[PDB]
Amino acid sequence: AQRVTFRRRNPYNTRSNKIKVVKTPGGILRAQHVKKLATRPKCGDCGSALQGISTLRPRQYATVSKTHKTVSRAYGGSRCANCVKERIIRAFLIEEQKIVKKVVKEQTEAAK
Amino acid sequence: GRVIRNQRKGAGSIFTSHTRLRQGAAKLRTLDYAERHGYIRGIVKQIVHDSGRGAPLAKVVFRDPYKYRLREEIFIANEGVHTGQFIYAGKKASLNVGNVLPLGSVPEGTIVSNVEEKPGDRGALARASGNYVIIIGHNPDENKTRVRLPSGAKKVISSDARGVIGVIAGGGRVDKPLLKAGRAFHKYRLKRNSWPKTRGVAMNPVDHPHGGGNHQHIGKASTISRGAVSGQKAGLIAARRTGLLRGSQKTQ
Amino acid sequence: AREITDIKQFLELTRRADVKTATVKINKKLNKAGKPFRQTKFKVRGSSSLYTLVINDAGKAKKLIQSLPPTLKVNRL
Amino acid sequence: AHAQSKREGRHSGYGKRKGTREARLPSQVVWIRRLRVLRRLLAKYRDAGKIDKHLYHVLYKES
Amino acid sequence: AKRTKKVGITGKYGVRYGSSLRRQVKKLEIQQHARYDCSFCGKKTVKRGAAGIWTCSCCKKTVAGGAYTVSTAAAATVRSTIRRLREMVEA
RNA sequence: AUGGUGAACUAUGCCUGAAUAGGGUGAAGCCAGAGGAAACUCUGGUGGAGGCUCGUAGCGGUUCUGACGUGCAAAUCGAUC
RNA sequence: UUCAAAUGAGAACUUUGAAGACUGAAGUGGGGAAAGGUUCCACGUCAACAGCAGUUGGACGUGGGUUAGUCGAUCCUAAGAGAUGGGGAAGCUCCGUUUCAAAGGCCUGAUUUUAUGCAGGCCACCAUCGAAAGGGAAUCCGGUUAAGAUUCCGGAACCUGGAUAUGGAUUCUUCACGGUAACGUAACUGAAUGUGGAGACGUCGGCGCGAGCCCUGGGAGGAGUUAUCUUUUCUUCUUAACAGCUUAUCACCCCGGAAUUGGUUUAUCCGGAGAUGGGGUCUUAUGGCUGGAAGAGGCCAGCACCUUUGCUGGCUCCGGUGCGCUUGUGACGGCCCGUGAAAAUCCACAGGAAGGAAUAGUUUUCAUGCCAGGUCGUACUGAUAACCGCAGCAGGUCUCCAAGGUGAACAGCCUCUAGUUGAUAGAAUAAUGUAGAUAAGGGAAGUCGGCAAAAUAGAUCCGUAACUUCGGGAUAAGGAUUGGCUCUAAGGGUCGGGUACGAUCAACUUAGAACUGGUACGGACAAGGGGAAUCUGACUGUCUAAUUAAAACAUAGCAUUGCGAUGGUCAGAAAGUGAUGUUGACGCAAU
Ligand SMILES: [Mg+2]
Ligand SMILES: [Mg+2]
Ligand SMILES: [Mg+2]
Ligand SMILES: [Mg+2]
Ligand SMILES: [Mg+2]
Ligand SMILES: [Mg+2]
Ligand SMILES: [Mg+2]
Ligand SMILES: [Mg+2]
Ligand SMILES: [Mg+2]
Ligand SMILES: [Mg+2]
Ligand SMILES: [Mg+2]
Ligand SMILES: [Mg+2]
Ligand SMILES: [Mg+2]
Ligand SMILES: [Mg+2]
Ligand SMILES: [Mg+2]
Ligand SMILES: [Mg+2]
Ligand SMILES: [Mg+2]
Ligand SMILES: [Mg+2]
Ligand SMILES: [Mg+2]
Ligand SMILES: [Mg+2]
Ligand SMILES: [Mg+2]
Ligand SMILES: [Mg+2]
Ligand SMILES: [Mg+2]
Ligand SMILES: [Mg+2]
Ligand SMILES: [Mg+2]
Ligand SMILES: [Mg+2]
Ligand SMILES: [Mg+2]
Ligand SMILES: [Mg+2]
Ligand SMILES: [Mg+2]
Ligand SMILES: [Mg+2]
Ligand SMILES: [Mg+2]
Ligand SMILES: [Mg+2]
Ligand SMILES: [Mg+2]
Ligand SMILES: [Mg+2]
Ligand SMILES: [Mg+2]
Ligand SMILES: [Mg+2]
Ligand SMILES: [Mg+2]
Ligand SMILES: [Mg+2]
Ligand SMILES: [Mg+2]
Ligand SMILES: [Mg+2]
Ligand SMILES: [Mg+2]
Ligand SMILES: [Mg+2]
Ligand SMILES: [Mg+2]
Ligand SMILES: [Mg+2]
Ligand SMILES: [Mg+2]
Ligand SMILES: [Mg+2]
Ligand SMILES: [Mg+2]
Ligand SMILES: [Mg+2]
Ligand SMILES: [Mg+2]
Ligand SMILES: [Mg+2]
Ligand SMILES: [Mg+2]
Ligand SMILES: [Mg+2]
Ligand SMILES: [Mg+2]
Ligand SMILES: [Mg+2]
Ligand SMILES: [Mg+2]
Ligand SMILES: [Mg+2]
Ligand SMILES: [Mg+2]
Ligand SMILES: [Mg+2]
Ligand SMILES: [Mg+2]
Ligand SMILES: [Mg+2]
Ligand SMILES: [Mg+2]
Ligand SMILES: [Mg+2]
Ligand SMILES: [Mg+2]
Ligand SMILES: [Mg+2]
Ligand SMILES: [Mg+2]
Ligand SMILES: [Mg+2]
Ligand SMILES: [Mg+2]
Ligand SMILES: [Mg+2]
Ligand SMILES: [Mg+2]
Ligand SMILES: [Mg+2]
Ligand SMILES: [Mg+2]
Ligand SMILES: [Mg+2]
Ligand SMILES: [Mg+2]
Ligand SMILES: [Mg+2]
Ligand SMILES: [Mg+2]
Ligand SMILES: [Mg+2]
Ligand SMILES: [Mg+2]
Ligand SMILES: [Mg+2]
Ligand SMILES: [Mg+2]
Ligand SMILES: [Mg+2]
Ligand SMILES: [Mg+2]
Ligand SMILES: [Mg+2]
Ligand SMILES: [Mg+2]
Ligand SMILES: [Mg+2]
Ligand SMILES: [Mg+2]
Ligand SMILES: [Mg+2]
Ligand SMILES: [Mg+2]
Ligand SMILES: [Mg+2]
Ligand SMILES: [Mg+2]
Ligand SMILES: [Mg+2]
Ligand SMILES: [Mg+2]
Ligand SMILES: [Mg+2]
Ligand SMILES: [Mg+2]
Ligand SMILES: [Mg+2]
Ligand SMILES: [Mg+2]
Ligand SMILES: [Mg+2]
Ligand SMILES: [Mg+2]
Ligand SMILES: [Mg+2]
Ligand SMILES: [Zn+2]
Repeated sequence: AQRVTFRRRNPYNTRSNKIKVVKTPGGILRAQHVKKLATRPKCGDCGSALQGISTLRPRQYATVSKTHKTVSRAYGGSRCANCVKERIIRAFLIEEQKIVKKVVKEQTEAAK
Repeated sequence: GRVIRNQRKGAGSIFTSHTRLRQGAAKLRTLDYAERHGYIRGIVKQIVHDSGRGAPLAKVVFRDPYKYRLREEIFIANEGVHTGQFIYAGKKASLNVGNVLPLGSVPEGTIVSNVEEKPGDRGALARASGNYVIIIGHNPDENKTRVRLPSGAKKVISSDARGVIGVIAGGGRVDKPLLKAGRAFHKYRLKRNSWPKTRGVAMNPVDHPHGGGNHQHIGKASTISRGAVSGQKAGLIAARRTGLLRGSQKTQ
Repeated sequence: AREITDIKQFLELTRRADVKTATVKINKKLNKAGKPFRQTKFKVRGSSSLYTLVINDAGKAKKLIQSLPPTLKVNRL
Repeated sequence: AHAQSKREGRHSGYGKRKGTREARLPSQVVWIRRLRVLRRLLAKYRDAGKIDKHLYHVLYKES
Repeated sequence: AKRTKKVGITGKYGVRYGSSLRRQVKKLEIQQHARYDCSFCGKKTVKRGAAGIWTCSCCKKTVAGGAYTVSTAAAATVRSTIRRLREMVEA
């Protein structure tokens, strides 16, 4: 039976005006307003929520120690490990085949 | 009598186009040093729906020859291009679906899209879902090249004028019936305010050359002269023939 | 806002510069399944948080209270 | 009182019914109960060793 | 248990719009909802979403294609033809 | 005729928000089964499609050519829809 | 609507008590947005006003009242609006908004005349206004007023800015270690520049979990009923922000190498691009335990006395259940010629300019500590009397919260909490009315016309034609059945079983069978008339506000026309002007 009013002056059901019913020490029901939910940061390469990283609404990230904003490998909070596995491999292999192209096409210039 | 519908469209009040959601203008790369002496690589990073367009756009990003940074162009995706694909743009680029080359650099019968009318105008011909142009010959001295646009019109342009190899994606979009009023409704909801359409013949005379009469009827020939005047030109403007097109069309 | 269990740490709080006042609460409480026992919560009002240390052992409790700084303004009950 | 006579089976004849058999209790609900239960019998039975994975796997898809 | 004799997915439209339009829709509908083979990873996990956009469930490559089918007859001949034309230019 | 004031009503577009008891129907996809020399045909489930449907709130305003017709009201009230 | 008291010259109408009803949580309840502007509250008080009255009032007189670092504004951008170099215009002014412009400010270095000149390099982003429902730094519980309260009081937090020391951490291997890994943590330098993320996004379906509500067992209290019956009926048993630890579907890692293919959702997806299995990593929605915090609040009892008003004791405990209800959120799935904003702002990473220790340095993204947080709104109404309709007008006017039974149900009907009981009154019951019902026998003979009215109706079962675009037509049509009470049978969960069964706890569905009554039983409420044809528009949709809803308009579908940009169609007095156009013939424009 105990019903309940908004607390701020805005009477409409907007995404910024979500409510939660709550039972106080007075033994009554009271509304509480509810901040929009935070979403998980995402990998810059592949796009999944990157693990190991806290999830807060954006400005709340400046009230939190830097460990909540990284893991400890190269490109910590930025890209997602598997994505960095790929980055390393390809980097290596390509820099390698650069050496291959150089010496192959070099020999062209000596027998043609 | 009153100003008729087709003259009102021109003040663009409720007739400007609904635009809030669009991706950006589709455009070739600026015709710079790279693209006109050699070629430059990019990667499509996304191919994506554009509100009220029929054909998907491809976001393709490139390095900046003159600054450390990325620069992202917005292309119209040619059928078959894909995320992760490499895109080559330049005079000395190779003939593959997705690359952008000057119509001078490609053999006759080449099939390209989003082609420029003048070099550098960053693409103007064949952009719509399915369309393309075909090179039907070159003429080296005074470097012009000749194409056939989707309309059937043959036209010649600079051989320096760029275009992108292949056809535009999303084809066939128009073989499927709209089926109900609602799907045209949503269709125009994301273009402009041009739907539905009252027949002038259902209006009163104040409203339209066709309006009024005790039965609905056009009352005079509906083929209007070129030299007609605003408020006059409704119906078949400048029509050189009329009636059901019996017999094969196709430009001779 | 803080609870505390290291009875050593606790003491060091109460001798911090910012700590002017304190308070000792006593509750009746019952043990395990059967009988009761005298719970005592030691609260130190720090500048930005209220530290409270619970001593279930009423024994530990007494000879704790006589450790309390002779200068701290303790609130009894 | 009444609730008792209900779960004693009373007051439930055709003359007391007003919503369709569906609305009173959804067909789907009936099914999902049943299907989940067969599904869950199979799991333990497999896990106990009472039945081998191959048999289970057929019973699964028969279920 | 065969549910419908011939309308198939087109049964949502009931009696409306007239058989022949429903016929024509049913075709492209079937075309457009279907699951396709992925050129790159090999699994048949390409589904549509907005016309001419075809994406892979796992492996996640997106290709531009026809409004209602991955590859379009024209696109394909055009692929064949560029192929041929390219061949001349280094041969 | 000349010069001015209106889109607080309403018409239409655009931007940003919010709203819609409970039922009936049972579309694709999927699973198991049956028949048949074959081609192929059937059955029971599962699922939950639609400018679908019964019907509130909503929005509308069909008939009574009902009330009222110096009104509650310069357009309302009731039933029915 | 009624009785009585109180008050007052005066009481159908004020106040209080009693009784009778009502609204029935889709409210006549509890709040707000627009709009009003003091109507709020108190004291006084009736000349006018409240179409009877008046001692009452939203009236009249005199006063009191609206407290913020956290609630809004303020900041940001949206459609759009609009200055500026310019270009038109006789001119009022019109066009353009980054446009044909020499369009500007930051980090510190340089100073030890001295205060800010120049020495590097960047950055070229080019006004501004535009949301009290969009984006967005941060506050809660208890108490308190005649009238304010997330604003005051108490207590306990948190954000931003500014100051900064103390402790810790780090360093002789200078800029931390640990883990095979996913990743861990109390910390663990980082300029220009670049990049990535968050902000940030449709809709509907079922399935999973949360919260509050609903139902309910034991116990401890108070209340009601008790001729008789009821271990009964009703009611209290509560826990905020914030903080520590813990907590998760998803995802990811290591071991491993799969056909007899396995795993698996209600919904058929997944695996040699590494499944099933076993082990681990992660997000902290959400929940749990503790701190906040029992000292609060709730419920009682026992003393006290004109008094402020106390004072003293207790108890405030342990459980259960689910296709419940509302809302929240997840992993999925359907749909699209529809694919469902922006900017401010915050963080991260790549980079390595630079700076920095052993006789002692570097560190404020770890803890603790210090100072500060302006300006305006804040009362009340939000409507059958505080707004708009000349008015206290049966009209109109955006929204949130939402109990019990019956029942499919937010329906109707009855009830709890709250709130009303307002609306001139008395006596009679003629005609004629308005609104609500009934009628023998006949049954549309009435009438332009079955207008009005009557009939039908739920659910379960059975049965169902022409014709068809095979989807329908269809609840076609036509039928039986239905209460009460007493039984029967089927449908589940959870545990231990060497490497067949046992035991217990908790649910209304469905079908069968007895008995039973003035043959009644969807018992009120609720709730389709059906059929055969002609005309006509395919359909859903649209309009003449206030005499026309239709066959009129629209629509998909069909067909015709114009146009490749130096363009088609259209705007403008003109123009370095404008719509289509973030466009390009699968397009735009016109029939
Ligand atoms: Mg409020
Ligand atoms: Mg971390
Ligand atoms: Mg963490
Ligand atoms: Mg525009
Ligand atoms: Mg329109
Ligand atoms: Mg028309
Ligand atoms: Mg037309
Ligand atoms: Mg007309
Ligand atoms: Mg005319
Ligand atoms: Mg004419
Ligand atoms: Mg005419
Ligand atoms: Mg005609
Ligand atoms: Mg079903
Ligand atoms: Mg279920
Ligand atoms: Mg189970
Ligand atoms: Mg299977
Ligand atoms: Mg308006
Ligand atoms: Mg919503
Ligand atoms: Mg519904
Ligand atoms: Mg029904
Ligand atoms: Mg429905
Ligand atoms: Mg066989
Ligand atoms: Mg449905
Ligand atoms: Mg409908
Ligand atoms: Mg309907
Ligand atoms: Mg109904
Ligand atoms: Mg209505
Ligand atoms: Mg309507
Ligand atoms: Mg009418
Ligand atoms: Mg009416
Ligand atoms: Mg009348
Ligand atoms: Mg009269
Ligand atoms: Mg109705
Ligand atoms: Mg009275
Ligand atoms: Mg009632
Ligand atoms: Mg109701
Ligand atoms: Mg009232
Ligand atoms: Mg109020
Ligand atoms: Mg007012
Ligand atoms: Mg008052
Ligand atoms: Mg008087
Ligand atoms: Mg008055
Ligand atoms: Mg009077
Ligand atoms: Mg008087
Ligand atoms: Mg006054
Ligand atoms: Mg005053
Ligand atoms: Mg705020
Ligand atoms: Mg300000
Ligand atoms: Mg201007
Ligand atoms: Mg502003
Ligand atoms: Mg705002
Ligand atoms: Mg806002
Ligand atoms: Mg309070
Ligand atoms: Mg006060
Ligand atoms: Mg108040
Ligand atoms: Mg305070
Ligand atoms: Mg304090
Ligand atoms: Mg600070
Ligand atoms: Mg360490
Ligand atoms: Mg950025
Ligand atoms: Mg982003
Ligand atoms: Mg938004
Ligand atoms: Mg209760
Ligand atoms: Mg909070
Ligand atoms: Mg595991
Ligand atoms: Mg391990
Ligand atoms: Mg809701
Ligand atoms: Mg999407
Ligand atoms: Mg981040
Ligand atoms: Mg240097
Ligand atoms: Mg700090
Ligand atoms: Mg200032
Ligand atoms: Mg208020
Ligand atoms: Mg009022
Ligand atoms: Mg006036
Ligand atoms: Mg009124
Ligand atoms: Mg009230
Ligand atoms: Mg009256
Ligand atoms: Mg009378
Ligand atoms: Mg009769
Ligand atoms: Mg008869
Ligand atoms: Mg007759
Ligand atoms: Mg007859
Ligand atoms: Mg007659
Ligand atoms: Mg007639
Ligand atoms: Mg006649
Ligand atoms: Mg009738
Ligand atoms: Mg009768
Ligand atoms: Mg029929
Ligand atoms: Mg019976
Ligand atoms: Mg049983
Ligand atoms: Mg019609
Ligand atoms: Mg209609
Ligand atoms: Mg009319
Ligand atoms: Mg008129
Ligand atoms: Mg109508
Ligand atoms: Mg036709
Ligand atoms: Mg000029
Ligand atoms: Zn793939």
